[PDB]
Amino acid sequence: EALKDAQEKLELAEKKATDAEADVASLNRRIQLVEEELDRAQERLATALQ
Amino acid sequence: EALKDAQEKLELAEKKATDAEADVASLNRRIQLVEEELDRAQERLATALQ
Amino acid sequence: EDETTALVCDNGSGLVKAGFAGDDAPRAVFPSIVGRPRHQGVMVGMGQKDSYVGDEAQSKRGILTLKYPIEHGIITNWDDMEKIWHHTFYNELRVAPEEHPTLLTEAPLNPKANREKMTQIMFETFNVPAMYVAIQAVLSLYASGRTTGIVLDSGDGVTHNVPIYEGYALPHAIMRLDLAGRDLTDYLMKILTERGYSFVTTAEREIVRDIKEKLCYVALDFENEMATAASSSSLEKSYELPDGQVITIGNERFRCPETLFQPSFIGMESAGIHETTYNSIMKCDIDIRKDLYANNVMSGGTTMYPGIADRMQKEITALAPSTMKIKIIAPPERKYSVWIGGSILASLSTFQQMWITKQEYDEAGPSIVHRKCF
Amino acid sequence: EDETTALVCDNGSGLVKAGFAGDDAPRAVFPSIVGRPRHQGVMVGMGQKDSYVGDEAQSKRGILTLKYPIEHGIITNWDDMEKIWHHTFYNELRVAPEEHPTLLTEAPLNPKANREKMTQIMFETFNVPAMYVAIQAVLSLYASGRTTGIVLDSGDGVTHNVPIYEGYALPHAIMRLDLAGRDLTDYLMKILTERGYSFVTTAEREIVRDIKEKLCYVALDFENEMATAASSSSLEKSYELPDGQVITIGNERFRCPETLFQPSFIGMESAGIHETTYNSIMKCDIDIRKDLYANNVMSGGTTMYPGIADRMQKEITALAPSTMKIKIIAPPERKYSVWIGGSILASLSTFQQMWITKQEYDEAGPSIVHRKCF
Amino acid sequence: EDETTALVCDNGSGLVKAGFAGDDAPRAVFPSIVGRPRHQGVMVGMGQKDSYVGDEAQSKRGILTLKYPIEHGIITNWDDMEKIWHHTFYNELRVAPEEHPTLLTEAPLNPKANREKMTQIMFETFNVPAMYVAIQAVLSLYASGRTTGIVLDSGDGVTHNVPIYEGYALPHAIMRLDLAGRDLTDYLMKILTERGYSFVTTAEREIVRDIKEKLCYVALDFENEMATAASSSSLEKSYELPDGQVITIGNERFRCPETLFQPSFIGMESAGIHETTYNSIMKCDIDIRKDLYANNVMSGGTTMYPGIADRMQKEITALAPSTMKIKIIAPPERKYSVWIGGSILASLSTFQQMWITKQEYDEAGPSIVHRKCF
Repeated sequence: EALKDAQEKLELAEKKATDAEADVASLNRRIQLVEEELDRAQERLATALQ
Repeated sequence: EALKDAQEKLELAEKKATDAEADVASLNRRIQLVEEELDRAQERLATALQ
Repeated sequence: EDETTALVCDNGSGLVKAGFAGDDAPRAVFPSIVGRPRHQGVMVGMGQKDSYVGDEAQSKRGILTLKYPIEHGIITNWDDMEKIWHHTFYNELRVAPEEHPTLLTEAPLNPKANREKMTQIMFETFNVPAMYVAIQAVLSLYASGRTTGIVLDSGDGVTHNVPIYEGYALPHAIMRLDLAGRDLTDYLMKILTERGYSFVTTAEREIVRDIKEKLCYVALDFENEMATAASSSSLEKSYELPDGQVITIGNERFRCPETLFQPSFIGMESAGIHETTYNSIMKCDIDIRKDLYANNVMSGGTTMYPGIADRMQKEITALAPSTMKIKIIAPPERKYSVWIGGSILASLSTFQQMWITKQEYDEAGPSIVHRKCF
Repeated sequence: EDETTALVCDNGSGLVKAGFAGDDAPRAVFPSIVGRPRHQGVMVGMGQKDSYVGDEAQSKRGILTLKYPIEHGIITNWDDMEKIWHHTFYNELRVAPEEHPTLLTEAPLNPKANREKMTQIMFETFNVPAMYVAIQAVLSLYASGRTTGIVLDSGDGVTHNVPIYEGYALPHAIMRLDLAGRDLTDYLMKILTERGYSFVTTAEREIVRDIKEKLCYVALDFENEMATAASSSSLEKSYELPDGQVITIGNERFRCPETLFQPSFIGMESAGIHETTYNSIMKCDIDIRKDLYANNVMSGGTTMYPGIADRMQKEITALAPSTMKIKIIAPPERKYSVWIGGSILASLSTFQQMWITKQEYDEAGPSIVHRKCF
Repeated sequence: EDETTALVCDNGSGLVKAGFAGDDAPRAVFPSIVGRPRHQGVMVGMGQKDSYVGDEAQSKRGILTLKYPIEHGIITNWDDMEKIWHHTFYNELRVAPEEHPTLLTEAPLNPKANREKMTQIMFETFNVPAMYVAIQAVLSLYASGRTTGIVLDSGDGVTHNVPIYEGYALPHAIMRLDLAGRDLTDYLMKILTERGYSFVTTAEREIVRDIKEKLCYVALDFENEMATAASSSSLEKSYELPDGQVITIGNERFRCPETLFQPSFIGMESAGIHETTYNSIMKCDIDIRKDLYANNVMSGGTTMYPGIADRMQKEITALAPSTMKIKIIAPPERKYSVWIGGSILASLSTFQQMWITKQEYDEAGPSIVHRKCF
């Protein structure tokens, strides 16, 4: 019982790690997209300011 | 043994999730800060364009 | 002597828990049962003894019809309750109630007549200097040593839920849910019948109560455990009856506590215990909810089943915002938490002025319970 | 035929009131409930039916679980609401919406989505030439024939307050108070447990609604009536359940409507109906207060209890300047005033150019409700 | 010690700003709120504490009803103000007022009774050697280091406008406009309701105050920003409640500060803040107007919104002669400008003879405020 629960909690903690890592990757893609769009907003801003 | 291993894999998978959560949380702070600067750069750009 | 000690009794249904205030554990814990000789006896030099009270009735079970005098936190029969208290004081504790102030516990949203008649008996049956009637859930909160929490109280009497914040209390947010240990016992003897085991009488109704007190557990997922009941291995357990008959119970075991989370099995619409906790927390102010989610306290005898805390955690976390972390604090020793909360309360120095005095009752009558106390 | 006529439907929580325009009384009145069968039936030749709507649900009550779809003026589920409108048009009224312009009533300070989705269901579910959504309190003012007044409108939905002066409206002085007759129903079942009367499922929850709408009244002064409740007489009344259980209720009976004047009893900081009326009048311009104080209008379902007008007159007269004479006009028939107000409004030929047409919806979409009406 | 230091307190509504004179920033800044336990507490060993004052009330918000004791620059409740000052001196600053002269700020065109009762409390509650009451706008002008300007003072209490030239002051040209931070908060919780978010009580009224303190901004053109609200992208912001509920606010965000420039939204005729500045400047002599146009000073807490300075510049430049250039000087730190102006004033050596002495009060009474000071 401690094992079915520890194992299911493992499948769910591995799933949470998979989802958290999927979120790390999906966010890392989004962070980079907002960084790249920020660089573009800053470049467009430097252009708009010039 | 299957339990201690399920528990160690669970603590490790919880840590894969906690480290992936720390990384996604670091990235969420970066998305919030960088996307806030995207929107501020975009607003500064909108202001520069206006 | 100084402070006089004090006496504390928990009577939810099913068990009297009683002892001295100022101690960590009750001296006497016994079943709240009045068992009467149904069969006419034919010998000479028996008893006679009109009725047996306490674990005496458990020992001599087969002769007796057993009557629980408290149902749903309500005393059905007053003489039977007086007999139970007569048994606590004289048979176990060996005290004169004249020499001790007595704390009684009592359940939320309970008829006024129980509190008022309970005080009427305490003054005009066992002459006593002072007494108090107190709410079960607040006492368990004191026992857990926390100032804040939502106390899920479920005894053999009824299930109750009281949110508290920094002391205080929220009357509108108090919820009472008609489920209990006893209703799980009635469900359980009904779900044994499909296996061929038929327990029809009060005596072996307490045998399925004993089964359920150890064999039963709560599934961390009901459907998953019911699916793995196809390959029966660990889910079956052999149980020995006092007859010497052997009982073998499979999936039937964990779907008895499942009724707390699915009252559609009992046939009541009234929501499962995790949705009742949401119903209480939702009635509370927005600000405090953060710690009520994280400070859920389980108390009582029918929160003892293995895996209840984990199931409540998964369901409340699934329903709630995952923005905040849902800690459930369910101690082992949670069965006696109400009595320990009564021990700590009567040991409190300030509380020694908030007693209902015998004098104040003699002037102002039995109705003063609600006027002074919650 | 000339005008075609029109259909008027009032659907505050608790009761549907519906019928043709320019009929003075409606053509259907029934409870806004959708009742689904909780217990599986084992017979051949039954129904089956997914759900029972209106009074079929009232009749077959004990099998069912009953859901109100409208809670606090908000539609909580939209298949349940669609079925209620499907039922009005095709069972009692026996009309095609294709023949008829449809007027619907709607609540002060309500989420935009209730108007915007309501117009979509009327245009796209039941094909209709034109429609309108109209604020409840203005319709009840139209029913009592007035140009000026402060309207206190309360159903089993929510309590709303709208001041009006020679037509117009003051948007900043419109007050919404989330106390309904329905919260009084929950308060009533909560108070009944003090006398040991435990009611727990939706079916007997509407039995306490049925107790509420003919035994309850407002105390003409609370402390005075509660003091004389020491000597129980006319303050206690027998009541018969469809079970055959007799229920006797006392001080309990008038302290349930008291919750409107004392929201501390239901556990909310939000000021009483007299105080919220004063809050609206204080937000209004200085001159128009003179006539608003002397033109207080009561409408809706939970303004029906005896002693409300009399009490509101004492409490507003006590709080307000006594240099002017507080006058409340609380007519009989006030449960239906919102519907009567719609039946007169849809009978105005100038208002027949103020409808939202099907063509305007097809051209400009759901958002146009807040671009043509209130 | 030399000079004895001095004490300075700004009490416009909403915030006490207090500290020593002779420092660049106040030590203590906290909300001017007296929050009372509305819910009766049920524990033993609580508090009791009749009421909580300051940011203690912010921490324990959900229990409390909060009362601002100052409304529109007017003290509504005097004991509550005395409690707030008792909290400043003993809880934060840890001073005996007997050891320090105390400067109070106060708002223009304010009832005489506030100044006279404020002095009466300062002498006959906290025994003090000397005090002064000073006008808010002149103190902000001193803090900005300029001898000339038109000071637009808007706190949470009321909006005020004082033109000054080379020192001096123009009594006829002083304007007071009943708009504030607090009225924007009441407008804001009203404009959230159309989105479905309903904040009905004092505790979450301070949650929309916190929202408005960061999310809200002023449009550089209102109609243009309301038009681009059709394509919602940057105009929406997610906000986290302390409940864990998420709020998403679009065009509703910037039209809350728009009320300062359009009081037709609140329903008041009283002109927008830029026309009030024109109304003040037009009442001034022809000669000085050139520098008053170019030396507009913003002060107070409700001039903190991003883009206010730009909007005021565009509107005043649009209305005024474009013959002269309209510079607006709105510093960051403008929130604390009144307190800094009080710090500099009590640090001035000459000002140390213009104090209202305790002796001069004891001889000539409380009425001398207006006689000595402006």
